[PDB]
Amino acid sequence: MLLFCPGCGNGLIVEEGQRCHRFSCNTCPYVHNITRKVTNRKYPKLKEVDDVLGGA
Amino acid sequence: DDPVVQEIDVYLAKSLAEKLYLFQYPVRPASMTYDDIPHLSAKIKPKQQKVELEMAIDTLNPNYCRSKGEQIALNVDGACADETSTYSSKLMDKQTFCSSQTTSNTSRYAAALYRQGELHLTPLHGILQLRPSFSYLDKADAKHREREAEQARQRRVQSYEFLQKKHAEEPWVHLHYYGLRDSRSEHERQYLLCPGSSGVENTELVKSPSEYLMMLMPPSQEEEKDKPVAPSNVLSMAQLRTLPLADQIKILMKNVKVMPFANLMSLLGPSIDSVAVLRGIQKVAMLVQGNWVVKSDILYPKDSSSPHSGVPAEVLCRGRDFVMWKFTQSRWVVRKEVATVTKLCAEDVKDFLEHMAVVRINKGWEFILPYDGEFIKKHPDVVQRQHMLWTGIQAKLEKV
Amino acid sequence: GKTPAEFAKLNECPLDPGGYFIVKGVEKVILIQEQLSKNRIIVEADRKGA
Ligand SMILES: [Zn+2]
Repeated sequence: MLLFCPGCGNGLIVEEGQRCHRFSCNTCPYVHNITRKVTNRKYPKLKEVDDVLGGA
Repeated sequence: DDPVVQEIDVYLAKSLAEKLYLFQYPVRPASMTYDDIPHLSAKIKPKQQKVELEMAIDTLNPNYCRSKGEQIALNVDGACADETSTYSSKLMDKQTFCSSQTTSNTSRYAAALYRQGELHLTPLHGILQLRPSFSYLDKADAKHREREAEQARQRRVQSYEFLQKKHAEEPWVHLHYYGLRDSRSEHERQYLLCPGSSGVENTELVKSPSEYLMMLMPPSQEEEKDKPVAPSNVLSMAQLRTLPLADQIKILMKNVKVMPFANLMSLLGPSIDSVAVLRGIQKVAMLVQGNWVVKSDILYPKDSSSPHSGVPAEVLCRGRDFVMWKFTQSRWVVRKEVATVTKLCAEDVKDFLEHMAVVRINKGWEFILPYDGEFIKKHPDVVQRQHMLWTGIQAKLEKV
Repeated sequence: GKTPAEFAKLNECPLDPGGYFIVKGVEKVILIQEQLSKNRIIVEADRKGA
């Protein structure tokens, strides 16, 4: 997941927010302040069935 | 299935042709626009049209790190010098955008406005992309670096510097910005609504589809490498383009040895002059057993010689003429001895037997096809005229 | 463009393939060469797998 600055179009980066943590642009003063809880979903793959059932 | 629905008319407006320009922001998704943003200055370089903007941005707002704004403001300009200051205030209250030209020819592109029952069209005088300027870092770097701190001929015609001088020769023309919310927009938008009736026959658009095709996709070559007299192998079913008819039959009759005329007009076209081609066929063919046969004298040019890889000999057409005479007098050549009848050898004569005839066992050759209905055409003088020809050639060969 | 009957006068043979050269008196052929195509992108895996 990548996120871009509306101010300058460049990718946004998280920083040590003063009260709440923060996305900030590396160059322009545009900033974004974390309000909500947020996650991204991976869902990795699992082992196949043949040798997981084979032989009990 | 017929054009049964939505038969909307079309209109064209020239009032804004030189004024229309198309601007887009690839970085700006369509879900919001810049209506709320005052553009504080606008500029154009009309010669080699290219555009620059300047606009304001809010600073008090929480998505603005005013501390960062101040810290970088002290850097992009001279910290306390402001020789060429881009922001008199110590905060980034403004931004600027640049533009990029999209094509060298806008003629094939036009703007279109849809209205119920009518479409209005107008060309575009230019299309430029738009870029957010990142140059403030560049001048911060320049500030830090400066704080830290006749003639011979050339082959530099393709220089960057030369085209930048050409670009710099044009000073920047400035404009006053007015947003889409201004009544100015509608006050001018009406100009594209061109006057006119609902529909009138166009002065243009007259050319036919075949004509439209030819000038749409013209020949890449304007002059042909060789003539249609067939200096090289050439089409036969696609009739020769401009060749005179008398020479067209000559071309056709060099291929096939004998041919009844009744199938020709399929090749030269039904519109062929029947009387003229009958006048021309006598020049190249002579009739035997109801069929027009190629003249030897045009089959062998004068300077010919025994072609086949056998006994060399000059252009002795007399013998081939004699076998034609045998076909004329008799029904068919039942006898082999026709070679020695005119004191020729086997190879000398065999090839012309296979020009028209086919073998029967121990009983010689007969034509491949029978006498056809040439008598259906009324010109009995032809058989007599050939008769005088047969008589003359007979008188010659009787000297043997 | 010659005819087989007048090949004999040049001492040449009607069937000879042609298409070769004569240099210093020894007949020589320029063999057809095979090249790989150019200006065409291709992706591949190195010996290391990358
Ligand atoms: Zn940014």
